[PDB]
Amino acid sequence: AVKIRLKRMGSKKSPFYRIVVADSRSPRDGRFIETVGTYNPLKDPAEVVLKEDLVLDWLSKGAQPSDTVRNILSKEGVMKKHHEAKNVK
Amino acid sequence: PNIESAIKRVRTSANANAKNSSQTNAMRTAIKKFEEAVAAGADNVDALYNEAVKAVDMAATKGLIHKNKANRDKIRLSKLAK
Amino acid sequence: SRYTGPSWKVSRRLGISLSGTGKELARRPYKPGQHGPNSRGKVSEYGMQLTEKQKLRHMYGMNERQFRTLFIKASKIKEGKHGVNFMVLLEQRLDNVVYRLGLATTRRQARQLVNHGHITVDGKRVDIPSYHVEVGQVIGVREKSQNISTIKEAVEATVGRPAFVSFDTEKLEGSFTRLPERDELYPEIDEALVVEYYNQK
Amino acid sequence: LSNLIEVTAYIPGIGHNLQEHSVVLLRGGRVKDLPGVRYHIVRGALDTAGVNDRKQSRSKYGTKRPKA
RNA sequence: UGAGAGUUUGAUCCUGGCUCAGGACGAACGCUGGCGGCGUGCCUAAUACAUGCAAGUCGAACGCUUCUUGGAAAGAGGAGUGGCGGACGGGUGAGUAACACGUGGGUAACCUACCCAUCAGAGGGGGAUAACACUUGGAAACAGGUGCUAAUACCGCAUAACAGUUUAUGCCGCAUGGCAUAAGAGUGAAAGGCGCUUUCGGGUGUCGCUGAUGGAUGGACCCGCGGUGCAUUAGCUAGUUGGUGAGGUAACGGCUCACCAAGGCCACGAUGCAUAGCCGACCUGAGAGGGUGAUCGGCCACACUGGGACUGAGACACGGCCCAGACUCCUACGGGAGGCAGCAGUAGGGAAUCUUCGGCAAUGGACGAAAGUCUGACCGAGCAACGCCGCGUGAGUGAAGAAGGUUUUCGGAUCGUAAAACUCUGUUGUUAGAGAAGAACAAGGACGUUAGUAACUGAACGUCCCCUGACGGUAUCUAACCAGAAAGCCACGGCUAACUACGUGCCAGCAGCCGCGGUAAUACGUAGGUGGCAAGCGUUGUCCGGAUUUAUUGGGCGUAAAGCGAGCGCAGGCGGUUUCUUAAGUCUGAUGUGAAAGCCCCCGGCUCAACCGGGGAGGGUCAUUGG
Repeated sequence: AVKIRLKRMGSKKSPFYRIVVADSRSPRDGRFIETVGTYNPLKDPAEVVLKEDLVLDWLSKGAQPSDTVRNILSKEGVMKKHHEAKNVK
Repeated sequence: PNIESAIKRVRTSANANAKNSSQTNAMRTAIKKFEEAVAAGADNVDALYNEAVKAVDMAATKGLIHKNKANRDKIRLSKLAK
Repeated sequence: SRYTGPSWKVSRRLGISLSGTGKELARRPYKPGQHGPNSRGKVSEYGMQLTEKQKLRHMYGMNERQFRTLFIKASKIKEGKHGVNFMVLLEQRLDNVVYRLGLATTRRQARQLVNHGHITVDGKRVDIPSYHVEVGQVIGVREKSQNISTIKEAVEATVGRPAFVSFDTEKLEGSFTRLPERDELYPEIDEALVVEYYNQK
Repeated sequence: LSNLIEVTAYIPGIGHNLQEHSVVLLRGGRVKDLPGVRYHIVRGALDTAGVNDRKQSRSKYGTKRPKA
């Protein structure tokens, strides 16, 4: 059950998140496999940076996003590309 | 036990143990019943070889021996009769 | 804490003015206390390095932890010397910028003006006096309420305006043109005694 | 001491109030008067009491600040 | 980026020890305290634990039963069978000197639920049981007996070999052997639920079910090298070391058996005893080094003490079972119950360490189609100068020096522009108004596109409406009022910055090292003054530096400490000149790896800074291959 989920990295009331691919048994801030982009809930139009050439490779191997990761992966047009590669060939 | 779900696992696993042991003993006696007839040199010697093979195979689909144990068993028996 | 004492005993103990040449050492140029006029024998070469350090620390009214951190920071430049870069970083703090510009007579007054929230850098207010003013940033006088008694009068009487400070007396904007130099900055005390004082800290 | 080993200890200041079976607190510090003493008791920390004239270094000797 | 000083003498030079000047800390305690920000807080008894909470969920797998609106459909409860989860998350460092850990490799000796892809199936039967109803023994915990009942519960029969194994063929590898193709023999599975079309339609969407193969992810085993004291610890081993076969395991193997032999390890430190979880990292040092393994991340081990298995993809199981032991508790004496090293909390030990708080709004986790239900993980709040950082307790003008204190040679000097006096300020304080970001979403409605269809429902993402904040009326911003509420601790003979009075008289007392005190004490105790730091300041304890005082960097042995009383010599250490060769040391290039967070370099955000984020370098005694 590989996942693609968020990981908290702020101070106390100014949170920040790294987008990371981890085994689902791991702790939220513990071990992971690799990091895939960044996400900032402040900064009114929220800031996303991500590689999007590893997201498409993990997605095709059975990794699965959480609910917020799917929202910010569709705002970037990554889910459409998965759609157009899988069920189109 | 304290948790409600820990109390159910006790009876569930007790029942699983009961039937698991029954079926393992079935398999073991089938095999031994073949061995005691190949050590005598008796007529009706291929039929109980067949039956022992079938016994092992059915035990492997009931989640009682892994799958490699079954390959090992069928190999050993094959080298004894056929 | 900062300091509130008589502020003039301090100059009589360093042997330097500290207040824009306005004379605290006019009468009685000796030290305070009973044993003032009756001086005594020599002073060590520890007393000399301590006296130089205290001269510099009391010039700009800061505390010992902050002085030492600023000194440790100036040591990471490696472009020039280490006492020059120190005394130049010392000048770029928002309190000296208000003193040099001319909106205040003393440095204590300038400190209270920047503390009580009457000045702005680039339009935005800034309240804390240890701020680091960079080169080319017009610091202003809170165009909300720039009609105060003392600021007005202390803009008129310009005792000292330097060769690195720019200013216009109508909008009340000032800025540093570029970084100063030792010839332009107290070539009287030191920067080598102070560097030695921190070698064995 | 709590760990049941015995030592002698100097009691400083001018005038104390220590009697048999009163509980006290020790710190390090060796006196150069006689052998066998390597500790100081600390004034004003348990049954022991601060000295009652001091005006100048009351943080030692355990004296509180007087309105005088 | 390498600073030194005092102290052996009547005086000296050298040798030499002792002491001091710098840092830091999960710190404790004495005197004293105004605020915000970010962090930290049982180091001792792995001591014993009152009270609450920390793991459940599914009615779209199955039969029952109770209500609210005699036949009625929905909504809300109750236990039961069945699935999945409970092996994660959270705690602690007692054991462990060894493949436990770090770094580098190997498995042609291996396993893997949920998740992604591909191929092929999904046929037809049977016998039960809890619940329920009645009934017996029970102090209770709880046990039995009779009768009826369901399924994705259970069991056989069919069909399937793509799996394993053997034979021939071809290619290949580092022994054992590996891959692909052909045959031959015995054998092995499976389950439905919810929808759409419904002329009988017999079709179909979706989620589940069985067999085989890949990926991913997680685990298992073997090997090189590296990190502790003692020789006032030299011998240790009898499944011990190797072979043959048999059993056994996911798997190779003395892993375990029967037989055969007499081997294995050790001065390059075996064995024993003592102490210790290991690492990224952290403190200090010019470096080489030395000392620690607390917050945070990774690996390991344990769960009242000691044995065992069962269920399961995975446990020899942290809020599971069975037995033994100590301890505590309830009993009608026949018997029963329990395990805070989860979060709070308590008694005890100690110099010493916090609230029996709010919420699942955010991030992660379990189950469910989903709304949702659970979550002391976690996000917030409370306590404590325990630490780091930031800002205050006013600002300007102000004299022949007001009164008072201290001193005085009695003229004066110093506290002192310091107060007064005049004009200003409102960071803070108080009162009054306004007032956030953290929120993205699931679900629900309409609308489009693509691949499947006889077709529609649905699948997979796009566009639009709609919907949610514990902190909390918190941060913050605006208006008025007032210098009004907010400074202490240590030192002042030399090291080492800062001196005069009075009291006392080898007393009372002081000291880090020199050393002070017997009538004019700058060394004791007070007052005036002065110096260092400052919401803190000193003291004790622990570690590195100074210490070249264990000297590789970097010391010595005539008289200061120090050449065995002398030879002979096994092992070891080191060795004359030269031609060709090799490539073990040595030098050098390329590739892989040395996690994240830290120290450092550049850049950016919180009014600044602590702090937070993005991109880099660095760190191996490392491996492979080429010179």
